[PDB]
Amino acid sequence: PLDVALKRKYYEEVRPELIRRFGYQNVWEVPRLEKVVINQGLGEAKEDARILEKAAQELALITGQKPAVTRAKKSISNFKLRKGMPIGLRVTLRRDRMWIFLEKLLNVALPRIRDFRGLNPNSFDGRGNYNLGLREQLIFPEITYDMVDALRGMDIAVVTTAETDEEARALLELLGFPFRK
Amino acid sequence: MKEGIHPKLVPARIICGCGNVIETYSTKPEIYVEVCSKCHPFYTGQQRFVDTEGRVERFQRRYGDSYRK
Amino acid sequence: ARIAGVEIPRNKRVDVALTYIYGIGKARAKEALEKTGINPATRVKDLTEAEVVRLREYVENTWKLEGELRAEVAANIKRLMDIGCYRGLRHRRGLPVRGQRTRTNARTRKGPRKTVAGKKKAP
Amino acid sequence: MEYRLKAYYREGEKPSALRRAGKLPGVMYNRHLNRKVYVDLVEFDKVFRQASIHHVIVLELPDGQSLPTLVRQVNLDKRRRRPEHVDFFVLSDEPVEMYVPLRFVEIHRDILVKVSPRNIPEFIEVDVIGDSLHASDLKLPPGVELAVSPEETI
Amino acid sequence: ASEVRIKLLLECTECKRRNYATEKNKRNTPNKLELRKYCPWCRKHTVHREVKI
Amino acid sequence: MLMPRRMKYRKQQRGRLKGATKGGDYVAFGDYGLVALEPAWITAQQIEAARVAMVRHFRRGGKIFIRIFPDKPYTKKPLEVRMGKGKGNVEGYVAVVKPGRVMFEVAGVTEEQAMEALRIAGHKLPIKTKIVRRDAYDEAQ
Amino acid sequence: RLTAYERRKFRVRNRIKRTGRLRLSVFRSLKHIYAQIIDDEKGVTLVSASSLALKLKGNKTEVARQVGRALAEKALALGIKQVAFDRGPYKYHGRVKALAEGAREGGLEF
RNA sequence: CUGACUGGGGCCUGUAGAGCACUGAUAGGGCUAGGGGGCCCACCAGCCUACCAAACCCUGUCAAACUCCGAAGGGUCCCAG
RNA sequence: CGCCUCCUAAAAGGUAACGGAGGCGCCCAAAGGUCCCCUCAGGCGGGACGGAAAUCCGCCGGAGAGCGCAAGGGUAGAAGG
RNA sequence: UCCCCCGUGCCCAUAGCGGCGUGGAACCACCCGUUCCCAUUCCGAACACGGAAGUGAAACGCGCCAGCGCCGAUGGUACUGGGCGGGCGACCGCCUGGGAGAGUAGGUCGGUGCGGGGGA
Ligand SMILES: [Mg+2]
Ligand SMILES: [Mg+2]
Ligand SMILES: [Mg+2]
Ligand SMILES: [Mg+2]
Ligand SMILES: [Mg+2]
Ligand SMILES: [Mg+2]
Ligand SMILES: [Mg+2]
Ligand SMILES: [Mg+2]
Ligand SMILES: [Mg+2]
Ligand SMILES: [Mg+2]
Ligand SMILES: [Mg+2]
Ligand SMILES: [Mg+2]
Ligand SMILES: [Mg+2]
Ligand SMILES: [Mg+2]
Ligand SMILES: [Mg+2]
Ligand SMILES: [Mg+2]
Ligand SMILES: [Mg+2]
Ligand SMILES: [Mg+2]
Ligand SMILES: [Mg+2]
Ligand SMILES: [Mg+2]
Ligand SMILES: [Mg+2]
Ligand SMILES: [Mg+2]
Ligand SMILES: [Mg+2]
Ligand SMILES: [Mg+2]
Ligand SMILES: [Mg+2]
Ligand SMILES: [Mg+2]
Ligand SMILES: [Mg+2]
Ligand SMILES: [Mg+2]
Ligand SMILES: [Mg+2]
Ligand SMILES: [Mg+2]
Ligand SMILES: [Mg+2]
Ligand SMILES: [Mg+2]
Ligand SMILES: [Mg+2]
Ligand SMILES: [Mg+2]
Ligand SMILES: [Mg+2]
Ligand SMILES: [Mg+2]
Ligand SMILES: [Mg+2]
Ligand SMILES: [Mg+2]
Ligand SMILES: [Mg+2]
Ligand SMILES: [Mg+2]
Ligand SMILES: [Mg+2]
Ligand SMILES: [Mg+2]
Ligand SMILES: [Mg+2]
Ligand SMILES: [Mg+2]
Ligand SMILES: [Mg+2]
Ligand SMILES: [Mg+2]
Ligand SMILES: [Mg+2]
Ligand SMILES: [Mg+2]
Ligand SMILES: [Mg+2]
Ligand SMILES: [Mg+2]
Ligand SMILES: [Mg+2]
Ligand SMILES: [Mg+2]
Ligand SMILES: [Mg+2]
Ligand SMILES: [Mg+2]
Ligand SMILES: [Mg+2]
Ligand SMILES: [Mg+2]
Ligand SMILES: [Mg+2]
Ligand SMILES: [Mg+2]
Ligand SMILES: [Mg+2]
Ligand SMILES: [Mg+2]
Ligand SMILES: [Mg+2]
Ligand SMILES: [Mg+2]
Ligand SMILES: [Mg+2]
Ligand SMILES: [Mg+2]
Ligand SMILES: [Mg+2]
Ligand SMILES: [Mg+2]
Ligand SMILES: [Mg+2]
Ligand SMILES: [Mg+2]
Ligand SMILES: [Mg+2]
Ligand SMILES: [Mg+2]
Ligand SMILES: [Mg+2]
Ligand SMILES: [Mg+2]
Ligand SMILES: [Mg+2]
Ligand SMILES: [Mg+2]
Ligand SMILES: [Mg+2]
Ligand SMILES: [Mg+2]
Ligand SMILES: [Mg+2]
Ligand SMILES: [Mg+2]
Ligand SMILES: [Zn+2]
Ligand SMILES: [Zn+2]
Repeated sequence: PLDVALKRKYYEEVRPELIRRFGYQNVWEVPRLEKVVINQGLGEAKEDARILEKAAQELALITGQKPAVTRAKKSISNFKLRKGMPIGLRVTLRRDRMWIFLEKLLNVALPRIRDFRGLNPNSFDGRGNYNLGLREQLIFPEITYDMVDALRGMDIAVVTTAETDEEARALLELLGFPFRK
Repeated sequence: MKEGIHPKLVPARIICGCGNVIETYSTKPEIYVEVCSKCHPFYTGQQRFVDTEGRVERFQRRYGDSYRK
Repeated sequence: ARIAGVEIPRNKRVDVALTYIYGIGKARAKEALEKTGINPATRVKDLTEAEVVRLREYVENTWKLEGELRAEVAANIKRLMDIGCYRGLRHRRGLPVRGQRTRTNARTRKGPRKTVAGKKKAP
Repeated sequence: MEYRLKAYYREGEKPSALRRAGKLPGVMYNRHLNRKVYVDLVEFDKVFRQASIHHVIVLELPDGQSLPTLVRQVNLDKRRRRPEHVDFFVLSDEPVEMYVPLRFVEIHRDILVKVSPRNIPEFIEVDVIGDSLHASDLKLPPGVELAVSPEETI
Repeated sequence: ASEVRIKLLLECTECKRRNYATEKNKRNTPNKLELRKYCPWCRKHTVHREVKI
Repeated sequence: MLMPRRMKYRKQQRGRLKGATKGGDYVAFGDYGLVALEPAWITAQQIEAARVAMVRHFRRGGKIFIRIFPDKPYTKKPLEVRMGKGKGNVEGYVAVVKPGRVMFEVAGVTEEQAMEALRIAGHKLPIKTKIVRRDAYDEAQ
Repeated sequence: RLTAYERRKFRVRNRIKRTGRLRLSVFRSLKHIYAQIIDDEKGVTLVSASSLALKLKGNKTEVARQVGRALAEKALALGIKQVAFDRGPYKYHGRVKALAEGAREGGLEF
């Protein structure tokens, strides 16, 4: 594997601090990142522009990973939704590509967020995972105003080996997640 | 990883307005950014910008105790 | 999002382009360019990134803008309501706040005419 | 407590015969023993109407034993409203679950409790539209365990 | 069967005998059916084409 | 008066009245009860007549428990028709009541008041009844 | 609650057992590979072979092919000829596939 | 000599009775999302509810087209009279 | 007025009435064969637009989902995807 | 023969859920990698391959605990084949043989076959 600044920071700075804060007896007991899952809820592409490969390609640019499609589990009259319609894009980031994406996210993406004043301390899984939602995709460094047809937001799942909210918070905090409270 | 469908991640350098430089990996070799972690007001100390005000009001008004005694 | 949080329009002059930011009228445009030493007549497309960051750095630090200004405006109105003065009461019902007549007009605050039946006449 | 009641043994004597001659068929048992018994109905009726399932009844067996029991089960005859069968639960040192009456100083006349037989109480005091209490908050005189769920409404 | 769901014959492309009867939905499947089928005359599998019944 | 809010089936076959009641044979709630001595289909209007009798005796005091519910559809053909041509229309609801069943219970009223009330109630029913008091036998079930 | 692992194991084995052949079952650990030929009617194992028992080390696939040959050698000797290959939870690939190849190479019929 | 009927033995079953785990019905009480109503209030939320509201719990019940259960019998084969 | 499902039907099969309830007169070239892989509904918690319900994450969840259409039987150790 | 681990069956919850505890020499898992075979409607998560620094944290195995789940008598009763009576009926009773369900006592934190590896 390769050297990424955030990854190294996890092993030499974050891991020792966590043992200090919580006192694990086993080197595996200590929290890890499992995977990061990104989802473009979409469905604006249910009928109109029935294929938005644009969102896939631009999502592919940010992660380095081509997203797979998600199709409607059931038909829903009110949402003008027929079962099996392509209504989302999901990409699962693991290992290096997870670190690289989290690294730019913390370093440049979140700061680019409009009127950004920290993340939500309350958005923790209860089971030691975290989720955050973005409304603009131009927030990422490799996406610009020139290349975009329309604003698309996303949902981000950060999944940790931590059992509890308290442990996962310390991890994400120590890694560089900026929280409002 | 699957051949043909993914975009290559290469060594890349992201540059901020504050002169900050970030060594990372991207689809683009060089990228220039308006803001970053190193200089963002919320991140840097508490760089309270233009607003020290809190808020002020109302009876910072003073000016003064001139009405007589 | 070039500056401040917004992308000011290329192919127009800087002094005009800056105005497209919430919180910069033409007056603050002239003064910012003077204070940072950039030509007011140069198209946004034609600015050195040196000019860009210099102009950018100034503008964001000198004045509170966009969201922050909107928030500060919002807090002010909110304050008037909560105390709550006559001024605050007017904001509650969305009527004029500065002493205008409401028997007619006031459409900007009140909105579109909700026409209603009048009083019938005899036969 | 406490009450005493004569009891006798049976084998192949028909239940219908016993009942026709004024006797209540029964069984007494615990972890160690199980015996087919019968008691005199009119006598049993005198005791049970005060003893119920709350208080100890001592069976004076014909063989001289005086065994400490709780009434665990009384099978009624639905048509006539008369007892058909009695289950005498033989007490020993081990803790037993039982029902203990409640005196209000009402959805529950009594409460289910896991108490040692040596320590069996006779009272539990409860201090007093539509306000009520939930067994959890109860008196609990030493050697006594709530054998319900504290959620339960009294 | 119905108007949309028609009956049809399968004709061996080589020796031209009809060997099979079956059905299709000519709205769903407007193309003439082509299926490999054992032809009893040719004593081998052959492409069979849909033919009007 | 009482009837099922909704039903899976509109009409039920008549069936039988063999045996003592399945359950409901012991005092569950109140202090005094009325127990059936004979099997019958007790009607909704009969149940309501007995209840309101009890209610009037109490001058709205006390508490009344009704431990039977009329969920059996009662069907009858229109007058002066002939046999056949399908089952008659549902015209009411009944509760199957067998000997030993505690139909009603009362509480929060004096013994003299319960006895008389339960007696008046019995007179509204098409069967012989008995008045009972809560016993250790009841509380033991 | 069953895992996809168990379902897969149950599914291919159930299909295998119906044929009624002797069952050449194969277990594959991170280090080793094991094979035992089984009479499911008697619930008895007739012949076994494994990398651990033969004390082989090296290329896991090459080891697999060898334990396969080993199994067959003992197999034909006991009169055993036909068998049904039980890949269980494993794809028919690689180590498992090499072992099967070895058993066939050895003279087993399947 | 195979028969009706009978002894022994194996297998098949879902009724009588019962039960409430499923589908529904259902009495009283507790705990409770959507409120009804409520004095408030709408600047933005709160609190009671001697009432109508899922699920859950406790007490208590009902069912041809309900069954976690489940007889006596019945059927069929074998051996025997 | 023929055919299918349930009950009536009295625990084998069969069993009637102008008895109680429904459905069929189609459909599918994949909704067929085989190989390989996969596991539901629902509940709580988390998440931009986003709602009771779209898609995403976690925990629980043996089958209450699904299997073109009535009902019954069957069924995830698949007949479902 | 006895103890442990690895496969694989059988009985089909007395085997389950939860709460504890315990195990890495061996075995197994996670693990280290993703060159190679193979793989992802994206992802070396899974499937697969090459490995052996580390940890038994997860998983799995093995113990404990009866809160739940599961099992569950004896006694009595319902019902009933067969034989008899009673009631205007709805329905009730006796004889003989059979005999539940619910509930009570209580029981269970599995049992065992074959093969392999290790140990006494
Ligand atoms: Mg450590
Ligand atoms: Mg939270
Ligand atoms: Mg976690
Ligand atoms: Mg950008
Ligand atoms: Mg890479
Ligand atoms: Mg402006
Ligand atoms: Mg005015
Ligand atoms: Mg005496
Ligand atoms: Mg009595
Ligand atoms: Mg008496
Ligand atoms: Mg008890
Ligand atoms: Mg044909
Ligand atoms: Mg067709
Ligand atoms: Mg053919
Ligand atoms: Mg011919
Ligand atoms: Mg044709
Ligand atoms: Mg009739
Ligand atoms: Mg009548
Ligand atoms: Mg009728
Ligand atoms: Mg008729
Ligand atoms: Mg009628
Ligand atoms: Mg009754
Ligand atoms: Mg009367
Ligand atoms: Mg009396
Ligand atoms: Mg070798
Ligand atoms: Mg191998
Ligand atoms: Mg196998
Ligand atoms: Mg003969
Ligand atoms: Mg014969
Ligand atoms: Mg016989
Ligand atoms: Mg016979
Ligand atoms: Mg019945
Ligand atoms: Mg029920
Ligand atoms: Mg019933
Ligand atoms: Mg009935
Ligand atoms: Mg039934
Ligand atoms: Mg049972
Ligand atoms: Mg029969
Ligand atoms: Mg027979
Ligand atoms: Mg027989
Ligand atoms: Mg003979
Ligand atoms: Mg039948
Ligand atoms: Mg026949
Ligand atoms: Mg089909
Ligand atoms: Mg296929
Ligand atoms: Mg939610
Ligand atoms: Mg949108
Ligand atoms: Mg289903
Ligand atoms: Mg339909
Ligand atoms: Mg094992
Ligand atoms: Mg065996
Ligand atoms: Mg433990
Ligand atoms: Mg340990
Ligand atoms: Mg463990
Ligand atoms: Mg080790
Ligand atoms: Mg070690
Ligand atoms: Mg490669
Ligand atoms: Mg462990
Ligand atoms: Mg227990
Ligand atoms: Mg517990
Ligand atoms: Mg039992
Ligand atoms: Mg018995
Ligand atoms: Mg009899
Ligand atoms: Mg008889
Ligand atoms: Mg008898
Ligand atoms: Mg008998
Ligand atoms: Mg018996
Ligand atoms: Mg029993
Ligand atoms: Mg009962
Ligand atoms: Mg008993
Ligand atoms: Mg034990
Ligand atoms: Mg257990
Ligand atoms: Mg075992
Ligand atoms: Mg053990
Ligand atoms: Mg075993
Ligand atoms: Mg052994
Ligand atoms: Mg050995
Ligand atoms: Mg040895
Ligand atoms: Zn910066
Ligand atoms: Zn031909």
